[PDB]
Amino acid sequence: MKYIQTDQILDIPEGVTVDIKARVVKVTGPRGELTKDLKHIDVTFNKINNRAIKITVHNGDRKHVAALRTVKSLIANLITGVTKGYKYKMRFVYAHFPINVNIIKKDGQDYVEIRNFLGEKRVREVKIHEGVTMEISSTQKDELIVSGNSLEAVSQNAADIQQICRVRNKDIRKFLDGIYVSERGTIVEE
Amino acid sequence: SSTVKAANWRFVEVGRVVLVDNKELATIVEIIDQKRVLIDGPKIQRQAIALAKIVLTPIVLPNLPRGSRTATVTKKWAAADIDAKWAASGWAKKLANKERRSQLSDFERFQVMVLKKQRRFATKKALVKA
Amino acid sequence: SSFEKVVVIDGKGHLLGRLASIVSKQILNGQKVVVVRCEELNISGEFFRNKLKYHDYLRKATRYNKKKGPFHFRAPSRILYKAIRGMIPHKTARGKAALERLKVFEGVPPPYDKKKRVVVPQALRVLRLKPGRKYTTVGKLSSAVGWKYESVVEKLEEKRKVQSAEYYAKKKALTKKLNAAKASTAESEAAQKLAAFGY
Amino acid sequence: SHRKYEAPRHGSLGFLPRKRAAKQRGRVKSFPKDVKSKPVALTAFLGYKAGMTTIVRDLDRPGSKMHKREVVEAATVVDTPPMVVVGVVGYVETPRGLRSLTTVWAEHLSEEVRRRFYKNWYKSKKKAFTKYSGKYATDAKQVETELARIKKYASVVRVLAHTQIKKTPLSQKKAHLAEIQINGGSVSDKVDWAKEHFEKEVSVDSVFEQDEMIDVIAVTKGHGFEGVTHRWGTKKLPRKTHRGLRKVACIGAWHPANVNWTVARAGQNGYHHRTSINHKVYRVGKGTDEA
Amino acid sequence: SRLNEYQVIGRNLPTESVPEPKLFRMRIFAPNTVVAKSRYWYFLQKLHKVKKASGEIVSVNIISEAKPTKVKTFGIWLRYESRSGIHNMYKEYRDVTRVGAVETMYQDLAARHRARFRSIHILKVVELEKTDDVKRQYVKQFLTKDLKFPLPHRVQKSKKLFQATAPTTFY
Amino acid sequence: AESHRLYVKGKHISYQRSKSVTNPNVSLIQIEGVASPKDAKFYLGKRIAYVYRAPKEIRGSKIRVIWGKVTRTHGNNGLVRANFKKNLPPKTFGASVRIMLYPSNI
RNA sequence: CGAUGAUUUUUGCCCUGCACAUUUUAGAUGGAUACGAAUAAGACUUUUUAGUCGCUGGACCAUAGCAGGCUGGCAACGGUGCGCUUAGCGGAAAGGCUUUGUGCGCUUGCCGGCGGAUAGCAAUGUCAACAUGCGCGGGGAUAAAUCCUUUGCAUACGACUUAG
RNA sequence: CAUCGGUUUGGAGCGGCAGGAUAAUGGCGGAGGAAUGUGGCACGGCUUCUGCUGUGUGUUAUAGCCUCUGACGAUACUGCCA
Ligand SMILES: [Mg+2]
Ligand SMILES: [Mg+2]
Ligand SMILES: [Mg+2]
Ligand SMILES: [Mg+2]
Ligand SMILES: [Mg+2]
Ligand SMILES: [Mg+2]
Ligand SMILES: [Mg+2]
Ligand SMILES: [Mg+2]
Ligand SMILES: [Mg+2]
Repeated sequence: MKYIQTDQILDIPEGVTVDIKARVVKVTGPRGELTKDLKHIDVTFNKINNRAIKITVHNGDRKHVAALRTVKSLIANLITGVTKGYKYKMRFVYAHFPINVNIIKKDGQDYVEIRNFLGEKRVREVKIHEGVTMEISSTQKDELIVSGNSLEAVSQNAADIQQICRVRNKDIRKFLDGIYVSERGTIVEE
Repeated sequence: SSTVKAANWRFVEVGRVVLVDNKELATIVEIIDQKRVLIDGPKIQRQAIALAKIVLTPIVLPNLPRGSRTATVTKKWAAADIDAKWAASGWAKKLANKERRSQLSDFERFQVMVLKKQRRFATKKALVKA
Repeated sequence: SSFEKVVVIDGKGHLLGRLASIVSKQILNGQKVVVVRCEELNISGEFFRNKLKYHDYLRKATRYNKKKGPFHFRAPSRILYKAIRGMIPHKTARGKAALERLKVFEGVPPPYDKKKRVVVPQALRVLRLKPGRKYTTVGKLSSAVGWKYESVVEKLEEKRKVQSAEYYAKKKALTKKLNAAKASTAESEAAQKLAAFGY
Repeated sequence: SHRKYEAPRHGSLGFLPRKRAAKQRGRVKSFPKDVKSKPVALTAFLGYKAGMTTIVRDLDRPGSKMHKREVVEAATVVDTPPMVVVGVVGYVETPRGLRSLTTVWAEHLSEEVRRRFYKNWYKSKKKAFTKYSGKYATDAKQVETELARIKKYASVVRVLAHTQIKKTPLSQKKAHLAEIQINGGSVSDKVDWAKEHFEKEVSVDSVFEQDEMIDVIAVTKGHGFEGVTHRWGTKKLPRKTHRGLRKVACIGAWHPANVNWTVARAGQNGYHHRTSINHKVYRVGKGTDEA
Repeated sequence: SRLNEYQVIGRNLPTESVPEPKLFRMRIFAPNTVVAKSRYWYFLQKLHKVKKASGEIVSVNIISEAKPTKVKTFGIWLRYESRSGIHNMYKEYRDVTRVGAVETMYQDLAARHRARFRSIHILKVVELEKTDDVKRQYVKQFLTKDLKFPLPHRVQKSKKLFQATAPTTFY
Repeated sequence: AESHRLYVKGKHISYQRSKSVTNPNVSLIQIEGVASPKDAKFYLGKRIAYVYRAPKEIRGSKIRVIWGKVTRTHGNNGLVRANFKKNLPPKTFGASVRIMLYPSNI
């Protein structure tokens, strides 16, 4: 239909300074800085004031309009990543074989080392992404805490850990073992 | 602060001065579609034209109501003095200089070359000591 | 529209077939053409689609003897060359001469690194494709199908751009000094007359 | 129609054409990839195949039925006197592949390597490398200039070394000269190493250690023209077949109306270039050792 | 096509029984008067026991636009044939002439429904006086107050094959 | 004084032809700087010279000329049709011709 | 396609400064006039708020003088050609891009004096870069391969590995 | 090269005449009306009210528009020019 104009309004909290130049967003907050390139989308930005930014698509068709609120949401996730952080909690689910999860360091790199998953002799290693912190929860038994400023990196590490512990050649309705994301929140509770 | 770099586009709006045929000025009085507008001007015929056939200029005729008739457009054009504003820009000046160059004769081109030689002599003399 | 001795085209951002057709008509009409930076050429369509097309091309080989079949060249310049040669009557002597009028390169090797590169607006990707469409860079398509010298070209292209930037900074400085000298000789008798002539 | 029964193809299509090697000296197609952090060292050596022998060895392979038990194994002896370094070549990375930039030679080359450059040595004035030997006149700045060019532009440095074939029992007097790539260290380190080793001998114990796995580049044994039965291992035809049986019965279907490149045909067998990998070094012997 | 709006008036041929038959008028959008009179007889034989042989064309006149430089919104009622059946539809167009909206309609049903000129009946063309008469959002979006929009990514046409400067798309 | 040219540069592009049949009696000429039939109509009737070199000297000169004239425009992009006294040989496709400024009508 | 060794004691070969004459041309006829990157973006000034530039190269450089002759003056101490000469950078196919001093010219930056006719009213009206040969001049260097015999790491014959 | 005759392709060609709704428009005048409501007025969010702006009201005010119409004056288009 070629909608003449579609708009979205970013909301910038008090301590945050968004910074956009040629579709390269640099969001700065108390918790650090996050950057994102949006050069694959045709959008324009207008600073209404220090607390609002207009995101506009001119003469966009259905899909190009659809790509507008996703731009808004990505920048909003950047904003809330540098002011509240992100925290994904993973629970260790096993029927018989305890899952032995350690945070090891080999070759100067951090790894999450899963052992004894379903009794297997194989040792699973998941590389920890830059800017992402892993921790074995003390307050909860069999819990892994994935935290960081970037929601994408945090959720992708959580997904890596969950996906590497898939059950093969069994009825997965019966063999429910694995490591699953149980809580998706923020570092700073609200 | 936020420091957001904004686009400096020219907008299709009532009051935009446009070039038609790279010669004559006109103003947008009402928008028909994404592709078509209604243009009017003192020295042009009021017509429906496609935005591809015209070029938006950086000049806006302020406070022109939508759908204004020829008399209103002419009166407001004379008041805002759009012709003088256009003629003072580098765009119109380059167009005028192109026309003036296109009207030179062979003798005038010879004179241009001679004067260019003199000016180049002076320019090199100034340049070598500075 | 002028007849040039050599037209050196900077191939960056050009659509493969449109540039190929324009260059074909240029070299058929007796014009010498050099295309540099063939690794920066573009094909419309996503990378996977063009890679599938190149794999369809690779399927084709002479059954009874693979050495007789089509010779699938992997370099970006040779991909452009195949596109151009398909648009030339290359099996005549005239087509052979026209093809002798053409040169294609990856990067910008000497002596063209210190010459003028032009663009062809009728074949430029940024001016031709609808702003949302997906495209391929021929340099990435070439590496995915066997071209071995991608990283060599980019190392040599960064060295060339560092040298070309020193050129421009020097050239810009002398342009600034000459402009200051032309400002001094303004409002002179020769300058005032030249302003009335349009110069 | 399809084959009545399935069978694998006879022979490998990855070793075509089954033609004679262009040279008798096997050439290193690929050298080990260079790691800068390692010390400067050679990556290859030239030797002469002496013969085969037998050893006895205690096997150390836990879980094997021969573990801690003696095995009798075939072994090959390669006569390897030290090679002499006589030159150095610089290679430049280009969008068309490696390109040799400059070759710098040593001042003095022995007669056995200067015979390499002659087809009729006995009828010659033996003028090879005499003007080049004059290039070293009292300052040798031409040589230093070429070496500096190699240091400035080369990314791959290879040394030129020849065998001392006079120390072998062979009656051939031509040495074998080959390029051996230098790995380890910077390009400047490689060039300095090559220069300081000009006219020096390099031994095998500086290239290969015991228990190493090494590759062997050689041209195999020539057998001349051979029929399909032994060239490709095809099945012999029945005893009662007219005009002979050491053939391939069907060399093709009607279409394609050509003989395909994948059909076994009679031709030259052996004398091929081969690269054979993973040969364990049981012994790096010393010529001075009487045991 | 390139069309004109015609007033075509015709009647049955007078008989001694009926010496003044009724005059029927139609508004026809045709490229010329030969097709205008052809389309007239096409629709009368869809509506009345008349033929070109038993009838008479009385008048053919061009109907010019009343305000050809006033921007309007038109509603067009259509009856078109698809590959499978016959459908009624209603669409809206923005233009300054009544004829130019019908020309856009013919391009539009060619593009969106593969409906050829022969497959289309124009039931009615109405200028929508009130902004509340506008039902379709693709023309209602141009009736908002203080409408502005840029034209991003301008492509400039060059007279020459080769250009010595980098291309740009500002505007 | 570095330039002495009094003709416009041209190129012999083609014969008059359909897809498969060519007509050597008509040549297609591209005049340099001409991009429209309006521009090309300045050159109608002008004389064209194809200047070439030959092995044998004639009166001490190895330079021979085939003369022609512009007859009409061709297409929409400023090519013209030319008529030479002897047909231009097909080997000259892409060779440069000289578009003379006479017969002058300025 | 590259690197490298040696290149005929023959009046043969190489390099080089000319001079002349020739063969050829897929086609000279002022100049292939060098950032990079983005394109829902670039670049100036203040201030990051805002204003300005583009909207094509119909540009830029060069362009006057018997295809450009012979002479004089003024103003400047510049521009340009050639020859030596200084230093630096360039290996992707660098073979080019700068640069120092010096000498000889020209200079249309400005103003002078003399010459061109008859090619007849047009006739490409002949003006270029590449190559080769030939005369001189100046330097420079002073081989191999094949056949043949031999070998057997090779082999139908050629070819191959050796030795002489 | 000139002029002529035959054929033919053109020009950013120029002028005169006719027709139509004796074009429709537009401009000028009169009458009526409305909103995507100008000024004003009344409430507001950010503005030292710095095209400030939003929502209501109503009908030209400190912008205008639509419809009908009265007397003129053109142009487009299509034809004709021996
Ligand atoms: Mg399963
Ligand atoms: Mg099971
Ligand atoms: Mg391969
Ligand atoms: Mg046998
Ligand atoms: Mg039998
Ligand atoms: Mg068989
Ligand atoms: Mg006539
Ligand atoms: Mg009226
Ligand atoms: Mg007419």
